[PDB]
Amino acid sequence: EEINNRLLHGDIMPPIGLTTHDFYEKLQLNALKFPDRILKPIMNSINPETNGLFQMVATGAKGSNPNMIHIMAGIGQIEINTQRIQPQFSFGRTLVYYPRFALEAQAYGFICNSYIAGLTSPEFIFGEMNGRFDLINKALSTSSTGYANRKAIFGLQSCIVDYYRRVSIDTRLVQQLYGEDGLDARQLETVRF
Amino acid sequence: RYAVASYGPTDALTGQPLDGKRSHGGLRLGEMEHWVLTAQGAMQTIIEKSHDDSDGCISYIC
Amino acid sequence: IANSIELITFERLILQWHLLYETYSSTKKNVMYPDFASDVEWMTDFLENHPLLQPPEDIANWCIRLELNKTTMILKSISLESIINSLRAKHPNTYIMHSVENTASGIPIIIRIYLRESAFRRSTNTRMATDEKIAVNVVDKLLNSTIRGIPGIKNANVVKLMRHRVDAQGKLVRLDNIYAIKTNGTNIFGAMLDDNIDPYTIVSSSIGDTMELYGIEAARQKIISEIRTVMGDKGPNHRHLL
Amino acid sequence: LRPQITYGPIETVDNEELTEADMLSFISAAVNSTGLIGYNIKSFDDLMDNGIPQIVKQMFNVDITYKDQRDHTEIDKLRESVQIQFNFTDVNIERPQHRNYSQGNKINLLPNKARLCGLSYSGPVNLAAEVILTAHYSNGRQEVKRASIPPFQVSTFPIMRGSNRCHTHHLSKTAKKEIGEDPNEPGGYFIARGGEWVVDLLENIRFNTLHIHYHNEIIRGEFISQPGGAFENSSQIIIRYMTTGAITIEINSTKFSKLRIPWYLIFRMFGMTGDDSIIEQVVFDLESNSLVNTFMIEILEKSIHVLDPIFQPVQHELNREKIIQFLSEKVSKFVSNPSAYKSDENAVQYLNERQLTILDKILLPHMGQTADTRVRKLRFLGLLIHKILLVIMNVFPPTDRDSYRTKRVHGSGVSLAKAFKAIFNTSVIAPIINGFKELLKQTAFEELTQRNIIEAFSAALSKNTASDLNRSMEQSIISGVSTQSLERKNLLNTISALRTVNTHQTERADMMRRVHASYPGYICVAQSADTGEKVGMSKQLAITANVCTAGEVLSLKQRLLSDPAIQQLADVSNKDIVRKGLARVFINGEWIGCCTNAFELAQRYRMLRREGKVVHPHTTIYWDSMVDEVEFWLDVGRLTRPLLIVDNNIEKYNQACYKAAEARKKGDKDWEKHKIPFIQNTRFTPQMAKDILAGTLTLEDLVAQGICEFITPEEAENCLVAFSIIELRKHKHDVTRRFTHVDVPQAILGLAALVSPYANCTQPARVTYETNQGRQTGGWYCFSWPYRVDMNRFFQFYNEMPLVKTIAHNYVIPNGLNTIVAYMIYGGYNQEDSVIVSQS
Amino acid sequence: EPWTFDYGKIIKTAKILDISPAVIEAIGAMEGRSYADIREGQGAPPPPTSMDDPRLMAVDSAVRIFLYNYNCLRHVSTFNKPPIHVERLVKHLSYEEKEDLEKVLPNVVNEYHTTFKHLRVTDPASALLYSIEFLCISFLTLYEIKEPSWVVNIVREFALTELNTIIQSEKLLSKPGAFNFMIFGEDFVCSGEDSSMDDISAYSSPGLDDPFSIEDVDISLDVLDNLAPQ
Amino acid sequence: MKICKACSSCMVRTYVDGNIIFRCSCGESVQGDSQNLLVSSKVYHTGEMEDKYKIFIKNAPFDPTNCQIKKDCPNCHLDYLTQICIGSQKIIILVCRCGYMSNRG
Ligand SMILES: [Zn+2]
Repeated sequence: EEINNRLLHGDIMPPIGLTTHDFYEKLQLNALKFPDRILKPIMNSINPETNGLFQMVATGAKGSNPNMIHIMAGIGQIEINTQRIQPQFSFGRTLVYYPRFALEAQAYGFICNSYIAGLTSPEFIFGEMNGRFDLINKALSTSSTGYANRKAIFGLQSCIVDYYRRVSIDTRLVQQLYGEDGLDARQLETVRF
Repeated sequence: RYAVASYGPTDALTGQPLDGKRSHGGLRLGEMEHWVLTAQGAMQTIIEKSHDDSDGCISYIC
Repeated sequence: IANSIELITFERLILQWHLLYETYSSTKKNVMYPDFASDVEWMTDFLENHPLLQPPEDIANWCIRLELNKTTMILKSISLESIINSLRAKHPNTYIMHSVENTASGIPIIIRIYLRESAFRRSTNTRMATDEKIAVNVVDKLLNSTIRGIPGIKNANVVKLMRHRVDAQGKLVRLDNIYAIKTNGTNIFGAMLDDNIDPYTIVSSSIGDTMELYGIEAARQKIISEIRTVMGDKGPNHRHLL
Repeated sequence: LRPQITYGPIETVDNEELTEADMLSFISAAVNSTGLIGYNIKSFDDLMDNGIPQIVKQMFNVDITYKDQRDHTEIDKLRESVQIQFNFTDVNIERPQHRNYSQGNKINLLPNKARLCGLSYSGPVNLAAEVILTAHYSNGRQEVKRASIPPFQVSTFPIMRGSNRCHTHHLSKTAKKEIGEDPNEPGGYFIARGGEWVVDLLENIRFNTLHIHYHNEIIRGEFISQPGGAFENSSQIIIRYMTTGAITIEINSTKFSKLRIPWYLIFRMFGMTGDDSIIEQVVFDLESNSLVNTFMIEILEKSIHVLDPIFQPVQHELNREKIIQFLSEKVSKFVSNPSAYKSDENAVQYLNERQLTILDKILLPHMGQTADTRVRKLRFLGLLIHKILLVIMNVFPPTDRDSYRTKRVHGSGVSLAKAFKAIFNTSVIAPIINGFKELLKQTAFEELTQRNIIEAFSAALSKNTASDLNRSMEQSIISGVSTQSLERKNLLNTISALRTVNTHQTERADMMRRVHASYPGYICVAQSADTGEKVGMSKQLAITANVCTAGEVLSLKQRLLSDPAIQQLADVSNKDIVRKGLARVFINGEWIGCCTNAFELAQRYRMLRREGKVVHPHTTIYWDSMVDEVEFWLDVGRLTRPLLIVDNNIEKYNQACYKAAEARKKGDKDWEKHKIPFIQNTRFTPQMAKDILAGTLTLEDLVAQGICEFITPEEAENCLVAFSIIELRKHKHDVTRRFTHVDVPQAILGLAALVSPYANCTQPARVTYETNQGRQTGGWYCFSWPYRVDMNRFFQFYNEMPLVKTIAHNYVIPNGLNTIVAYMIYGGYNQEDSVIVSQS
Repeated sequence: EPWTFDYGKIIKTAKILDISPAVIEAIGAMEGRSYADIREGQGAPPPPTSMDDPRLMAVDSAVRIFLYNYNCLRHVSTFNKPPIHVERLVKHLSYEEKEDLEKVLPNVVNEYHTTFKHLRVTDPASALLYSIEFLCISFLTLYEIKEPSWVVNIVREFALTELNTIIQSEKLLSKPGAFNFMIFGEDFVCSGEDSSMDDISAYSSPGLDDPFSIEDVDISLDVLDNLAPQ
Repeated sequence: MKICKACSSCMVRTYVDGNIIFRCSCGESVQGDSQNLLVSSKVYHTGEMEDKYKIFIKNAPFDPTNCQIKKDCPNCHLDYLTQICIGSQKIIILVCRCGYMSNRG
C-alpha cells in the first residue's frame, strides 16, 4: 500500500534503464515476499518430536518448506514467468471481480489464504492459472525433450572409444583422450586437495 | 498385462511380429531402447531381440 | 559505467519527426510548412547565438523536423548538447539547428536537420532512386545514430560476484567485494573498445560472438560453459559437456 | 422508451441472515431452469423445425443452363441451350421408422432396436418441388415448361435421442424404462451403426466482427458477414496491408475464389469513383488536422499508386461498367474465351447483371443484400479499414484470440446445418441436374410431357443417392462438425461429454491451453486433461453457464430505429459523426445508426431488459467505453449465466453530498449531519432461497422480478462482480467499490470439478486431476445396462453417497465407496503411490 | 446563389443525341429494367430520399467520366502516350496545335464537386437532378462553341462520342434480352442466384513442428500413462 | 494528398527546381503553395498519447468497472473520484462525473 501511495503522489521514480511500470512491478514483487519469521507461528503450532508433516519435510523424505508454508500459513504471490497476473480481462482488469486499474495486491495474484483456511473464488482462479502452467509444461517436457534428444544422439552416436582411449568418428579424432582423463564417469570420487 | 511367445503372427512385408496385444503380436523395442542397449554395450542382446526374435535373416551378396 | 554503457539511439529520444521539403531561410520571406511556420521564431535566436554555425551554400530542399520526448531526456539524463554533438560528429553532410533546452512544460524542444547537396551525391550505386528516396534513407540513418552506449546492448546492470586471488603471503582468498557489469545483449568488440572494461576478461554468453572474435578453442570452452548453465545443479559430469 | 417498473428501496432489503449455503439455492434454480444439456435438445429441435426447412426452401434455388447437344431435326438445330430451374417448396422430417420385413406399412423404430441391430436412428425427409425448363432457340424464341412434383421421400436424417423427433418423447419415464432406455438420462446423442455419438460444442469466432491479427503482409483484418440467422450463408473478407504499401480486399464465399482486389476498386464498382470520397469513407473527414488522420491519409495515398499486376488494366479506370466487366471475366468460370462475346451487346449485359447480383449478396451481406445498400456497405467497409489502420498505428492492440468476448459456441443444430448444406448440394442437387441433362440429351425438349419431367426427377434420386444423404450425415457425425463417440464410463462422464467445448506455432499452442481471464463463470477453470497433447484443449461449461439461442433481431431493430435517441444511418454524415462526436450503434454487428450518448442508451435499454417486456432478457448489451460504441447481440452461440443484480443508493448519496456542501459553504457547523451512508445490496432474500427449495420460485421468476439477469462474456466487461455474498456484505457501505452484480462462488466450477470436497483447500492442479479421475471411476455406468451390448464397460455393484458430499451429487449419481483409510506406514508396501488393501 | 432545375437542357441534349429524354433522366436507374421500358420511361424509380442512395454515386460517376476524358483532350500534349479515345481525334494535328487546346477550350468543372456534396447531404432529390443537368450543360457548352474555326469540329465530335459512351456504358447495366448462352464457351452458364455450382468448402468453413506432438519420442501408445504428471 | 479539381483523383507528387508539382493521370498539373510541403511523418508512443485515451477519459466516471478513490472533488465537492492509470509511466488521472479532471484537463 505504501508503494501505491507513492505511485498516486508521483513519488515513484525509476532508475536509468527501467520504465515506471517495470520499477513499480519490481517494487511490488519484492514487497510481497514472505519474511523468514513466517515460520515462527508455524513452528509454534507444531511439535517437531511428534508432527508427521514436519518430520517428512525436515528429514528430507518428502516436501519442502514452501509446501508447509502454503498449507499452514499462506500461499502469497502467484508468479508466472517471474511476473504478477497480467491484466488480460479487458484493458486493465485481471478478472471480472476486480475494477479497472485496481491497485490492491489481491487483484494481481496475491493469495492471502493458506490451503487449510481455503481460497476464495478469485484466489482459486489465480491458483488455477499457475497450476495450468505445470500441466502444460509437463506435456511439453516430453515432446520438446524428444526433439532435442533425437538430434543430439544422431550427431554424437558415432563417437566411440578406440584402442588408444581416443574418441573418433571411424578414423577422425573427436578427442585425443576421452574426457581428457581417460576415465569412466562411474569410477570417480570427489576428493579434496 | 501382456506376454506372448517366441512365435506368432508376423507382418507379410517386414517379417516382424504384429503390433500389440490386439493383433496377438509382439511388443516394440523402439528406437530409444536400442540407444540404451548400445550405450550399455549389450550387442548380443540386440542380436537376440532385433534379429533372432524380430526378423533376422540371411542375405547373400556376390 | 553501467549506465554509461547503454545503447540510446536518437530514435528513442523522439516523439515525432516530419520530413519537410524546405531549404534554408535566412530571412522571414521564404516559404515553410504552415503548422511549423512558428519555428522561424527560435531560428533567429539560433543565428544570434551561433555566429560560427552559419548555414552553408549547399543546403538542399530537404528538412527533417524532430520533436524530442522530454520525459526520456530526463529519465535517461541526456542533455540536448550531447544529442547535437553526437549528430554533428556522425553526420557531416547535414545542417542542424535546435531550440533552447527550456525547463517549462508545454514548450517543446525542436531538432531541425537540413540536408546538404553532398548527401545527394553519395547514392550513385542505385541510380533508380530519386531525392525523396535518398532523403528518407538519410532520415533512417539519422534516427539510428548512437547517442550513448555501445551498440547491441539494451540494459547494463551492476552485479556483485566473488573471485579468488593470491595474497603476498601466498594464501588464496575469495574476494566478495567485486562489482561487475552484466549487460543485456552481446557485442564483444564494442565492449573491447571501451577503456572502462577489462578486454582480456570479457565473458559473453554468445557462442557465435566468441567464435568470431576469439577462435574455435575459446568457442569450445564457450559451448561447455553455456550447456553447464542450462543444466543447472543436477547437471551431468563434465566429460559429457566435453 | 423509459423503463416503467420501480422497485422498493434497497435500504429496506433484509439479507443479513443469508448464509453461503442459502446461496446454493440460486445455483439450484439456475441448473433447474437450463437443465444440464437442454441447449442440445433445443438446438436440434430448432434445426428440425426451422433450420432445415429454411435452408432447403431459400438457399437451394437451382438455375443453370446447359448447351443442347441434340442436332437431329430442324428444331434441334435451332435449339441452342436449355435452362433448368427448380426450387423445393415443402420440407418435412418425421420420426425414425423401420420396415419389419412383413411387406406392410412402416412401423416405429425404437432406439434400443437401432442400438442392437446396428441400425440408424434416422427419420424420413419428405420434399416437394416445382421445376421450370426453358429452351432457347437461335432466332431468340424460348419455350417454357413447368411441372409440380408431389411430396416424396429423398433420404433420412439422423435424429437426436430425446429430441422432438425421437420416439422417447411421447413416452413416460416408466415406458422409457420398459423399452430398454435409461429412464434417467436426458439424451442428446445420435445412434449410428449401433454406436452412440456426441456432436460436440465447437468454438468459433464471433461473426459480423473484425478480427485483426498480425502475420508479405504486415497486418490482417478478417471479417465474416452473415445476413442474419444461424443457418444463413456467411461471406468472409480479408483486408491485408502488405509490405509493398498496398491494401487488398479478398472476398471468400461460395462464388468468388481467393482473389485479392485493390481496396479502392470495390468502392468504384459501386459508383464511388472519386478518390476524395473513397478516402473520406476511411478517415470520416478530409478536413481534419488530427495526427491520426495524417497517418491514415499517408498510408491510403501510397496504396492507391501501387501497381497490381492482376488488376492493372482497370486500375486507372473511372468507369464502373468496365471494372464490373473486368471482374466478371475473372470470377465467371464459364468465360474461357475472352472477346468472343464482347461483340454481343446482350452477353455483356448478362455478365454485368450476373456480377452485380453476386456482389450485392456476397460483399457484407449482413448490411443488406439489395442495390440500395451499396453506399451503406461502403461506409461500413471504410469503418473496417479505419479500425485495421488503428492497430497498424499501434494505437490499439490486435484481437485477443483467447478471449470469449469474441467467441461463439455452436452445437449440433448449427454444425449439422453446415454439414447438411455441403451434402444436400452434392447428393440431391447434383443427381437431379445430371438426370435432367440425360433427359434432354435422349429426348427432344418440345416432346417432353409433364409426366416425363416428374419421372426424370424421381428416377434420378435412386438408391445410389438416397443412401448418400443419410450415409454422409452419418460419416460427418462419426468422423468429426467436431464429434466424439459416447463413452459410458459413468453418468458423470456422459453429462461431462455433452457439456464439452472443443476447438477446431509454439507460442500460440501454449497460449490456447491456458485458462483465460474471461473463463470464470462460463468455462470451468479446473477441468482439462492432465497429461498429453490434449492438456487444456477440451473445455467444460461451468455449472450455471448456458448456450443462448437466436432471438428476435427484427423486433429489437425496429425499436432502435423507432427510438428518438438514435439517428438513422441514412440521416447522418461521416462528418456529422466525427465533428458532433456521435456513437455508432450495432445490432448483431450491423451498424444501424448513431446516438449522442452511448452510456445513456446502454443503461436505458439495460433497464428495459429488466422488465423483460420490451427488450428480451437474453439480449447482450455491450458499451465499448474506449470508442463509444453500443453493441446489441441476439445471435445463437453465446454463453450466458445468471447473476444477481446489486442495487445501491448512489443517487441519494450524491444528493446528500451536495446538501452537505451547500451547508458547509454557508458557514454551518453541522454540515456533516446532512451526509447519508452508502448502501449496496442484492434483493435476494432468505425467503427467496426457501421458496426456491419449495418449488414455488424459479429462475424465470427471479429474472422477471429484476433480481437476477443473464450476462455474456462480452457484456461481462461492463460488470464489476462481488465474488460472494460475504464480499458484498464486507463492502455494504463502501462507496469506492460499487458492484454491479454479486456472484455465487460455486458457479466458476463445472460439474466434475464440484465432486471434489473442499476443493479450494486442495492444490488447484489436483482438482484438475479429479475432473479426469472422477470421469474414469467405476459405478453404475448406465441404468439400462442389461439391455445393452457394450464394449469394455464396467458395472460396479455397490456405490455410496459420500459422507461429505457436494452439490454435484444432486445431479449425478455418486461413484465410489466410503472406505476407511489409515494414513500410516505399514511395512513399506504403500510407498510411491502404492496402497495396502484389506483382502476382506 | 439560388440554383434551380432546368428541364430544357435535358430536352435539348436528348434532341441532339436523337434519343428519348427519359434515357437521360434514368442515368443510374437502368439496372434491372429493359431498355425499352427505360426509353419509354416506364417503371422509373421515385426520386431519392436517402443521402446513401447509390443513384447519387452513379450519376456523379458519369459526370467525372466526362470530366476526366474531357481534360485528357485538353492536356493531350502532356501525355507521353495519349489514350485511345483521344489519339484518333487529334491524329490530323501538328504539335503546335496539339500542345494547344488548353487556352482555347473552356473549363467546365466550375463549381460541380462542391455543389454536389452540399446537395447530397442536404436534399438527395436535388443532387440527382443537379448532376444530370450539369452533365447536359457540360455537353451543350462543348457543342455550341463556335470560335476558333479549327477547333469547332474537333471538340464537337468528342462531345458526341463521350456522352454516348457514358449512356452506352450505363445501358450495359440494364436487363439483357436474347442471346446465345454458349458464346462464352464452356458448355454451361450459371446465373447469379444459382446454388448448384456453389463452392462446397465455403459451407463447412468459418468464412513447423508441433510442440506438443510426441513425434521423436518412441513410446508405445498403451504406455502413455507413464507420462502422467502425478 | 492532393485532390484533382476535375476528376477528384489522388495526384502524384514530383519535385522540380525547388517546387512540388502534382500530376494527375488526366493531365492536370498543379503547384502546391504551403500545405503540401510534408513528404512523410511518424509519431512515436502512439499507444500512450493523450489523443488515444480522450474518449476513455471522458467516459471514465460513468464506467462502473473503474477504480474509485476516497478523495473529495474540488469542483462539485463529491467525496469520491475515479482513478485511472495510463501508459508505461503509470500516469494517474483522477476524474469526476461533473467534469473535473486532475492534470487540469
Ligand atoms: Zn466533481
